[PDB]
Amino acid sequence: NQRIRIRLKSFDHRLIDQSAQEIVETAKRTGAQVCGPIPMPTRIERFNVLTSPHVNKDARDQYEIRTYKRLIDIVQPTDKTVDALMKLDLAAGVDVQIAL
Amino acid sequence: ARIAGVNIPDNKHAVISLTYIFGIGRHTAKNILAAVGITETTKIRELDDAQLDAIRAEVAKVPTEGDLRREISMNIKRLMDLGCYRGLRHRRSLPVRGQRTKTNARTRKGPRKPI
Amino acid sequence: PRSLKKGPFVDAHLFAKVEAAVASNSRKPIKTWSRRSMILPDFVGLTISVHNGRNHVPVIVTEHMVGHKLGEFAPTRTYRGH
Amino acid sequence: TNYGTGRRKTATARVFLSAGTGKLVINNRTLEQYFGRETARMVVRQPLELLEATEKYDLYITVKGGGIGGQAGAIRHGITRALIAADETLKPVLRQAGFVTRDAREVERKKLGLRKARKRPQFSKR
Amino acid sequence: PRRRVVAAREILPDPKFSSQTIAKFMNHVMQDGKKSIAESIVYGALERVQEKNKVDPVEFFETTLEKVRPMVEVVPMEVRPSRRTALAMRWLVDAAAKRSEKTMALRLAGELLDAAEGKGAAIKKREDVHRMAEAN
Amino acid sequence: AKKGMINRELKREKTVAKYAAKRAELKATIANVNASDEERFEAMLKLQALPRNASPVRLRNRCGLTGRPHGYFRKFGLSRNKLRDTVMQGDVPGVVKASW
RNA sequence: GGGAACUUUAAGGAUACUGCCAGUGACAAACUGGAGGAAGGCGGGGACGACGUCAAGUCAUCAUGGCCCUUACGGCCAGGGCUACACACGUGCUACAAUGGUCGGUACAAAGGGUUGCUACACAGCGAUGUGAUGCUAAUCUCAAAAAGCCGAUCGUAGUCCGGAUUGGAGUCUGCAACUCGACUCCAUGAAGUCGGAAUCGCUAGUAAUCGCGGAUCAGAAUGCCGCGGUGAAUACGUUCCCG
Repeated sequence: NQRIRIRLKSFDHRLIDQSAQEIVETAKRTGAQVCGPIPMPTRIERFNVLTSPHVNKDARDQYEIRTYKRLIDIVQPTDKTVDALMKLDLAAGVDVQIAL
Repeated sequence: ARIAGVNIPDNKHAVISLTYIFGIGRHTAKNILAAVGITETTKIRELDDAQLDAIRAEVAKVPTEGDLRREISMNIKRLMDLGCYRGLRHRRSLPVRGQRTKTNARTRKGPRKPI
Repeated sequence: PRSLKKGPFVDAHLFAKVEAAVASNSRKPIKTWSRRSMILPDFVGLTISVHNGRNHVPVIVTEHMVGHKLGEFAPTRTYRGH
Repeated sequence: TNYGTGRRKTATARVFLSAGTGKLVINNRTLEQYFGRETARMVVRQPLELLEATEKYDLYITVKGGGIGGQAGAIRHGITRALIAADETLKPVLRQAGFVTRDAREVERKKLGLRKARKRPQFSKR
Repeated sequence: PRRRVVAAREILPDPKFSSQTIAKFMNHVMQDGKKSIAESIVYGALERVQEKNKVDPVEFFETTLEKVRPMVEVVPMEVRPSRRTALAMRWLVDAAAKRSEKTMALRLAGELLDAAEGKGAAIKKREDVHRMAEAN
Repeated sequence: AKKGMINRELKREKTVAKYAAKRAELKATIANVNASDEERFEAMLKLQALPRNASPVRLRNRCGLTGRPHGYFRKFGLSRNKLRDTVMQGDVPGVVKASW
């Protein structure tokens, strides 16, 4: 009863789905059943920044940043699956957490 | 009736009528009524003389009118004589608890005095 | 006000001075800048020169003053009228 | 048997329609228990009273989100969609009554420099 | 506006009587979005008038509305029909507000019955409009 | 800001970091129920006898580039002027103009 | 247990284009009415601000020409001040009550924050809070009680069971430290205020009005600012005058 949990975090959804698709494709090639990827709710943070150097309270820029999360489950893992997962490259801008 | 030297309203509930006495609020009235077992919705006009005497006995336990006013006056006079910061504010008839005075001190300063 | 579980607050350098005076009996005013120190029962009968931002004003401690801050008897602003 | 989904002001209602006596439960509660005000109860019942079919169907309803008015509107929309799914010939009558339209009105966001969506702070020439 | 003609906003019929007149009266009564309170006030008065004379609530209300309806404003000119009804409801709510009774519903029913016999501040204001129209 | 103010901030940070451990020890000893009232009392006296700059409440957040003491935005560590400039140049990952 | 139906979560797509019918305008650009459709003529909102004007604002974010100080106009420290108070003005909050106040019971959200943090539950306290303890690096645990709403009782038009300023007395918490000068809790007190002149402001639909909820800054300290949802109106004949 060994299950592998993969969590992906990023600031760029196109990157995060590219990485998730690559991981899923590799796992399917190795010969293990996978579940996902499952999109978790996105986090959004906003800021209001005054633009003028001295006094204009109504002159502000509104910025935002988003955090995207993906969840992937691997069930019935073959022996080659794990070593393939550490052989898999790490792309900048996407953070990966693996739990056994 | 007359309680503690005060004519409380006759056609009101007891818990509301007892608040007409200085030094007694809603919480104190509730506590007094619960200590003599009279329902809060009963008006004082359907109260027996014995119940009124019991209420008078309960009321005398707390400071109500003359002692309370005397003690407040003494407390203020002590500060004014000692000359601390609060005493000076009491002397000048200005806000005492750190409020702004550039505007909005009308309760302590009375109506506006033209220049 | 300061929580009762912590006790009153007195500056150590002022506490040492008053304790030394009371162990002795010197009537010399104690010069201090500690407007925030609490007046204790040991303070009664002493003269303390409290700073008020510009000068040191003398205060003679009586029984009625116990429980107050030293700064309440040294006003910092000057006002006489408009 | 038939299914419908209704939406109104962030409220979503799932409606399951069958044939029966007329039982109606919302979130394991009766209509009068769930809705306190009469107009909310009337809005829910409007489609069946219009069709004169108050007695031939049984309803199983769940609903989440929004307030009482939004939830009543969502339930009405879901019932209308369930009836349409059950019989396509009923669509002209319900569309004429106006029940098939999804009301897209929604709360407008607060805007920078304003107290509300449109309200502006008080201003003075003087 | 200046260039366009904006269509009037159609209001839904009252879900209990299917009466746009009753719905408009409820909207006139309602304050700051409290529709339930206005519904209770209006329905209570409609039931009260029904008991104090056994008449249909809708018909009795339309007849009283037509009685308290003006005919002219103020420069004399003929008031369009919608403004007539809008002005009659305002008078009927304003005058009903000033009576002395336990609830707004009872005051509304009482002055509806009073106006049904032509006795009320709304009808008096109507006669005032008649007089000042005779003035012009 | 001025070099004197920046150096003051640096000195206060150094003092806080130096005295961090003993302050926590004394606070734990004060909070200790099992310890004697006397132990807690001398613990409190020692805490009051610690230097003033050891207290974290005297630290003020300043911009990491200019030293400005207003508009800090803990997340980026920069004041509003530098945050605006750098975000609009594109050197902050993930931050974009916000519209909704 | 189980299921992959539904809601939702979130990536990619489809759809709306005067497409169809009728009348008009020139016979064009267009315009008016109807069907279908979730939506019909720009469906709603946001960001994006041409050539230029104001010697407009900022040498105190920063950079920079020139001028000035160099045992001081530089640097360090403790205490005080920026919180003053006969007055005038701007922007707000809370009220003057019955479409309401209080008490008991009982429903329905969205968005956002949490490891120097948020805390289930138990005990102690009238209460702010304290102690023990549990889960959470979070669609998993938590802040968290939504409030207006509905049902029942009571108050009966009174400066009141409206209002909640001011002051007296007890406390809690953050912090080395709440005197000048913090927030909150309890007992007592119970001010003006009866809908406000000349004049003047905002708003055309999920808008105005009203009700609550969250965050940045931040040891502590919002009636301000930036967001979120609940309930939900009235009126537009027209350009004769006011402003641009």
